[PDB]
Amino acid sequence: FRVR
Amino acid sequence: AAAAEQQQFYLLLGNLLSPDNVVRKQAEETYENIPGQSKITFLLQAIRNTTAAEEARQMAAVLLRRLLSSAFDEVYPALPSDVQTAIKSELLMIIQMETQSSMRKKVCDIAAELARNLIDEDGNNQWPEGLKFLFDSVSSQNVGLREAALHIFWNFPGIFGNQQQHYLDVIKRMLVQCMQDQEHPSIRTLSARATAAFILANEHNVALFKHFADLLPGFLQAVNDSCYQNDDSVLKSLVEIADTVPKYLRPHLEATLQLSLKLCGDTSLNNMQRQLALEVIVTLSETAAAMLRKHTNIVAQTIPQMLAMMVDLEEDEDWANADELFDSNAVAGESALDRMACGLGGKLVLPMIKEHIMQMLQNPDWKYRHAGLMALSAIGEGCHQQMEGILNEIVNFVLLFLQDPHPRVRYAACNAVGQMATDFAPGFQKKFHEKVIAALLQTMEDQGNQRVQAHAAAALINFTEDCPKSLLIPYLDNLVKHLHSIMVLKLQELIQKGTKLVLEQVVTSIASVADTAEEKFVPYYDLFMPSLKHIVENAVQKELRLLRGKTIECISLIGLAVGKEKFMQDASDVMQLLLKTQTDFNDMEDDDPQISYMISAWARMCKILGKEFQQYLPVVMGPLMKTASIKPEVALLDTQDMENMSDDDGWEFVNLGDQQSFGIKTAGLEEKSTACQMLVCYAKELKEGFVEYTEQVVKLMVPLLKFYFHDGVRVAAAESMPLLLECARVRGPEYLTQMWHFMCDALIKAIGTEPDSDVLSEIMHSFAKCIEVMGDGCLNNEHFEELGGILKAKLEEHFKNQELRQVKRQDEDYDEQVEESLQDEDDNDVYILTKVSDILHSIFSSYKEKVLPWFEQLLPLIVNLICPHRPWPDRQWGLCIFDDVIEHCSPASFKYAEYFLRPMLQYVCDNSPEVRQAAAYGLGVMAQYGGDNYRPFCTEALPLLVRVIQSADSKTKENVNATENCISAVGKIMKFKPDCVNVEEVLPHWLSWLPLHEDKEEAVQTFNYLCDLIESNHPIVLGPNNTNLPKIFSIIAEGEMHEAIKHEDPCAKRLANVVRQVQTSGGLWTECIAQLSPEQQAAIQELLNSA
Ligand code: NI
Repeated sequence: FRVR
Repeated sequence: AAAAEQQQFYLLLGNLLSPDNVVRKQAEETYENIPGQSKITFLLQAIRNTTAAEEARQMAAVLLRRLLSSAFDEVYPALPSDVQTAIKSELLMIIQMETQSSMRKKVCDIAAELARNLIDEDGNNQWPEGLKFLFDSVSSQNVGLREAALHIFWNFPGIFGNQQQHYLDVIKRMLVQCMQDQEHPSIRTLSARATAAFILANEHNVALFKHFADLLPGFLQAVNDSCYQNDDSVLKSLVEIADTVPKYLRPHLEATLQLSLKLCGDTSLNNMQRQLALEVIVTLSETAAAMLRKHTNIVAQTIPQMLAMMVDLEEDEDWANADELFDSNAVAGESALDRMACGLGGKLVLPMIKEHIMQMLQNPDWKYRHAGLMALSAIGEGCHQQMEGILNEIVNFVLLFLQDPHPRVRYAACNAVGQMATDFAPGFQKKFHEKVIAALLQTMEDQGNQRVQAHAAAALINFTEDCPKSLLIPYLDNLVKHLHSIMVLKLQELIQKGTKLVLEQVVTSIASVADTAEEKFVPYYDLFMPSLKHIVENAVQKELRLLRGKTIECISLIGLAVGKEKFMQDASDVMQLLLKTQTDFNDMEDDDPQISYMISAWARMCKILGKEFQQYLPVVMGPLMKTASIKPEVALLDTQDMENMSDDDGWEFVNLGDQQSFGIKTAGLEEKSTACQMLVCYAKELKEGFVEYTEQVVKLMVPLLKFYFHDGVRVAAAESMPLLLECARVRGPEYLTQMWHFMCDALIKAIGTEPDSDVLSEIMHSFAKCIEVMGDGCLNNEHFEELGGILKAKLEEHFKNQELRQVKRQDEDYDEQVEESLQDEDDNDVYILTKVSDILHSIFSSYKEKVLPWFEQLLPLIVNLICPHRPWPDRQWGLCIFDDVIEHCSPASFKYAEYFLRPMLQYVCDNSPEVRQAAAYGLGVMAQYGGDNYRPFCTEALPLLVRVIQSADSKTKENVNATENCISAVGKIMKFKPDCVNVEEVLPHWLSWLPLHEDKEEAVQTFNYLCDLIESNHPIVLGPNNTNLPKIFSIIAEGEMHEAIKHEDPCAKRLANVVRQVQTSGGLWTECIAQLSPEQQAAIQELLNSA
């Protein structure tokens, strides 16, 4: 968005 | 009385046919109130009476079909089966006694519909007499009876529930023999329309297309015959076939493609017929392009077909004055070319059109040069990747056509330039700013030809719109001075006669330059502001309605670019302009022009003014709500009722099956969407300031989650849900629950039914954000049960679609471009999995351990993502879902460790950095929130994490976030479980991995731990005699990489207190600073001044  | 109500019926029927509205709006009302149970033997007798007027029988038969298509459950049930089976057999007689083929078609439309409602009861049709009628009529040597049978089978294809088992092979016999009926051409044409309607009805049935493949050669022959007799009835059938079920055409596709090319190429046929023939090919390039890509021989021949239609221009005497608003061959071919370049792709299409465009541009015909520039404009979108390389040659050549001896060619050149500025952005702007701006300004000035001067201004708007601010700023003084000059001269001309076409575009062009220039436009504000303000007070006439709206847009975009400070100088005199023009626009109540201009201009004032906009809220909210609530006019007409409403153009109709149709007034659909997007803006900008409107906006928006007519509205409705809860928050949780109550059920239904994937992802993200707004206790047990089923279905579909896409590969027509589409489909399915993880994250974060039993229903599906052979995004997101279970649902999380723990331990070493990051994260939250049950696994995890951190390339742009997360996971192991590690020994290595600066969350966590270590009673981390304290100065110097948020975070103050305490130790301070680069030295100063 980016994340994990 | 029986004979008394029959004689008075003929005059009442003719009364609703008189040309004047006096008796017309008095005889229709008397008819409707009549009992529907008696309207059967009364209206069918007016068609049977062949001695009565032929136009009254046309109306009686059209009125009899409508009473059966619209009303049925009140008229046919509870009526005696003596008159039930009498209207069945009398209707069958009318068709046998009919001499006129016009009436035979009207009464066959009543034979069907009656056949349709009887059959559509359970499945098996209650009218086997209607079935026997077709087999005996198609078999009877009478052309009229044969034609009547084909009309009933075209209107209602499949009047059977048990067709397959036996009546299916007899349908093939019937149509095959009818297409062989040479003695009559209308019987052959009727069976082609029937074959198509039947194949369309039997959609998805791939076994039936394979069996009926033998009918396609005769069907194609029937379009080839009907077309040369002025009949585009069978040609429409083929276009419908190519659109809905193109794979049916696969066996004889070359014959289909060759015929469609022949009809289109044949000059003799009318425009409507040739365009429809092109449409067969154009549709196949969208619906089945993979199949069409194999017949290159035919697509090559279609290119000059479209080009020859594009050069079918009329020499409009007085074109330069009037406004051109589109059915012509020149528009049909051009659009078809764009659509086919997009459909098949620039790899195949550009080579086929390249030399043809050069032969038309380099020709003395004008119509050829115009067609060449419009073909260049059309192919741009679909072939732009292939057109780069020749781009500098194309642009330099097209720029010469602006000085062409024909004004219409100078206009198509404007179009070519403006469209390339959009199709090739921002490469076009970076490569040709000097040449294109200079050439367009010259066309906008030295023309003295309104239309060309206006189009050059329009091309300039396209150019500046996609121009990077970076390279527009040097051209500001030049472009601005030139635009001002043209604005002031075209404003005098508005006063002399009333010419404004160019001035409208100059204003919008200025707005575009201002908007892109942002803060750099303020030195040029005084040069335009009083000129534009003067325009909105001048332009009050209905002719200048667009010129006034465009000036308001320009005005509001100029103040928005310069910012609230610079705008405050002329803000009062300009806010009153809007206030006065709102009552001027509202006192002449309408829809479509100034509406969207005004809405957006007020919203721009709210972004500029912020908290000072509040006073204008009742003046802007009222009108905004009215256009945001427009219920569009929907009609459910039947048959060819898209000819009388074709003149509207905006009234679009979607032809549903079984003769019924659906129509929708597209007027204001974009205005509604604009207003809904504006309500989302007010909610976001104002927050707390919008509470008075939150309830009525919530009441408006909830139903728009189910507004399938316009996606932009649904997205706005979805987006507004958490924003409205965010506004309402200021009134407390009791009002918050009152708002959430309207939303909750509707938001959940939307997730389970939403058709579009991108609109679904906004609804799913929105629902998750509302759960965060006031979680725990925010969900019914019915809602939890519903949501469980919906998420489980969405997970089941994720894997089902994985198998389906695999089966789409391993198909005769599989190519790299179909793989590109399958990868797009996959990307969407993954984004839905991220939103499943999102809805899940907020439920876990808010409900915590409590919700693990509910989650057990999704457990086999979540485990199914973390399987070893699944694609990496599945393993990444399944790990993410388990990370939220560890973080928000521990220590109970451990009961379920048999589902995640061992794969998560193993995955820390995965080839995918996205998988590695999700695994490393889970182990860090395992130490922090997990509890004592994870203790042995924290001792085990450590060397796995250190192996990733310590490997080479661990800090590549590809693997930084995964390595940082591993560093932070090692850190959390140290801080939260120090009995599972010899922290005193790993700390030196840990310190060397610092600082973090890509994962901002983990940069905060690592720095907060580093501060605990430095602040500790016996630091260890400082080194004996502060030897590695100067190294901590280098870690804290980043800093440079915005890791520690200067003010926001508590560690920012903590790190600057640890650093400034050193200042009191002269030698130690200077040692630590003397070994920092001057960029790093400034970063320590920057932190110390702000924390
Ligand atoms: Ni509720």
